[PDB]
Amino acid sequence: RKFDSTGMFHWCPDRPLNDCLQDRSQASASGLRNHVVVCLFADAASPLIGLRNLVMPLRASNFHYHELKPTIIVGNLDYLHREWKTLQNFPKLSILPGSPLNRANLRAVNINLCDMCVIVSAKDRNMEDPNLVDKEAILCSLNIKAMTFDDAGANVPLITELANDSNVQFLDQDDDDDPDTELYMTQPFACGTAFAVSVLDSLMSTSYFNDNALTLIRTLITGGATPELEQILAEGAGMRGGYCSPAVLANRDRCRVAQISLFDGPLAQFGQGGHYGELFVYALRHFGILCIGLYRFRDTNPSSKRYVITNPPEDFPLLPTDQVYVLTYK
Amino acid sequence: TFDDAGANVPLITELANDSNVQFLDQDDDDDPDTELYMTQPFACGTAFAVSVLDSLMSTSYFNDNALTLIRTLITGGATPELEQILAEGAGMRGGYCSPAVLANRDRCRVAQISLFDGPLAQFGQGGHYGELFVYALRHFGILCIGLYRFRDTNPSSKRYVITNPPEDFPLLPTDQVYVLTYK
Amino acid sequence: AANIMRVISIKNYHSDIKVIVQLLQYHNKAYLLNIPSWDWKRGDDAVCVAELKLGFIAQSCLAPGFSTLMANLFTMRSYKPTPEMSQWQTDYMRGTGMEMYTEYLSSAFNALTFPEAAELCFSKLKLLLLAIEVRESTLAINPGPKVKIENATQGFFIAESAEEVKRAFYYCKNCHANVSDVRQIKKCKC
Repeated sequence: RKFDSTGMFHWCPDRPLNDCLQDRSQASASGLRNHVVVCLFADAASPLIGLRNLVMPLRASNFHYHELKPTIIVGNLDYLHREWKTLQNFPKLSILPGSPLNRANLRAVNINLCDMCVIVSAKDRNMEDPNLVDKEAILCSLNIKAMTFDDAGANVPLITELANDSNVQFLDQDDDDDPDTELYMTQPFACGTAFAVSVLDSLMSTSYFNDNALTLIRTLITGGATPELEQILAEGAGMRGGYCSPAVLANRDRCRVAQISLFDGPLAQFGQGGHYGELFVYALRHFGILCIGLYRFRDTNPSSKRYVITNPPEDFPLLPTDQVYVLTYK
Repeated sequence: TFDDAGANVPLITELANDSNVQFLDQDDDDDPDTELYMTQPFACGTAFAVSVLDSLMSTSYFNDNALTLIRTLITGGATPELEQILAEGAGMRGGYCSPAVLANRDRCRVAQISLFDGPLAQFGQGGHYGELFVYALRHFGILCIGLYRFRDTNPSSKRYVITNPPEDFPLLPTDQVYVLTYK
Repeated sequence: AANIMRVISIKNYHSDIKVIVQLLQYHNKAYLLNIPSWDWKRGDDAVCVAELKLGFIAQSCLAPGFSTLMANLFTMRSYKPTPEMSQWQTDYMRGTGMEMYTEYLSSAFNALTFPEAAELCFSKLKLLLLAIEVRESTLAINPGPKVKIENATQGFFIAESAEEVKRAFYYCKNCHANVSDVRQIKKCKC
């Protein structure tokens, strides 16, 4: 296997876009699954967004090669030729050109059995009515959610950029609207279906009051975008790479975020009516694995919509349906 | 002029603003005070104006199912599942379809019938609209809606639409009948 | 896209509201069917400019002038005849006075074939009957003689006024079929 100089990411020699551009016939013929789908709205002229900032953490060197999640970008081919210079180094990546809205495209990439779908707009926007800044993202989300796959569209997991916070109310129906509720309480936010760029300005405030905290964001988020990687990118040559030394590859054992289900495996007895602290002490002890919070169904009995409990108290009761956020070396 | 007549060419025109109808045709009882639905080029069917569509909103509110009767008559039957087949983005799918599908190739359609010749001609020869109506429905299952008649009764190739004549209304062998048919 | 957004806003705020929306293009209608509380059987509706605008022009190629027959028959016009109008203008206007209405037919129409119902409406009642609601709901225009009009079906009429049409709801084959002047068909005899 081949890596980028610093050893922090998986790497390939470059290649023209036409080497992994695909037609619907080809995309549907390759039986791909457990993938990430990126629905990218752009005109040929729209600003760059650096899909490298998405693909790069999805290709970190901690993962073994077979567990790298394959990725399909769905979007405007002319826009995709401007971005491609930054992406060409990555493995298991391809493009299906055209609109993300035509369901021919969505079915040809097996949206029914991806592990995630991402809705992103690169178009110009806030230069419009502030309520209408993200028509595409909302219309795409409903259009996915309404599909049926025979042999289920509401079960498809997806994440959406919101360009204005108040638009979150549209993403989901069933809900005590209470349009008075601020974003951090709304159901689509508390489930993690929404995300809003408005959060980033609050990071400025925090990084002032608490300086080193922002470094702990970047270590967790990027898989370790180091200063010397930033220097290697600053030399403008693109990502350098090869069969790097064992002294470099020793860094392929960082820590990473994972989810563990309590439904089966060595933790199941804690899922069967245990308390969070019992799980916490046990797991850290036997596996060196550090537990952060729970991701739990709302309709406890289910609807495939859960919510995030950050850091439960010691005695907090568990269910075999729960999933645990954890930091791991596995 | 075509040698071996340009005024005889039938045509339909979009008007983007209603008052422009006066230009389409010269010889008129010009009367610029007259609203579109009375003007000669509109009453002949040479003009059409997109302004009509906003009145359909009003009607579809006051009378809900009426707008479905527009779309069945107009589109030849743009069904909900055809709209779904177009919504799948693949374009129109097709083939040598089954007899169970092809059984729908017998809807009703708009047609015009002339009274000048064929089995109706005696009604054109000084009959009354109700005689034609009852006869035609009876023998052909064909349903008659109105007349399209010349102005210069004697002609100029310019006619006008009579929606639903009364029972006794007199016919001429020059008339044409709007009808709903299976033929 | 902007007009869709709205319908999403309005439907989200109060689910069961009646909405009528003007779309420009045909294919945009697909997006409305994705909204969870959109239902045209329940009674929401979308009118499409490109669908109707060209559709009228198209029917006018199959039957000249038909575009105006349609455009008048589905819009209010004022029948105000005056003596200085031409003969053709008066006949034309009375024709523009025509409107569509719908009504439930009398039990007197039970198990007739559609051509019989139309003959009775036209000759006896002075009403032009186009079409019927039939069960499971669907709309049928000039049905074949193979159908029967079932009880409490709704019919589609062309007439002067809604009051003029009410005769089709009242008419009785026993009690009133003998009557000459139609302006008394509403009665307790049935």
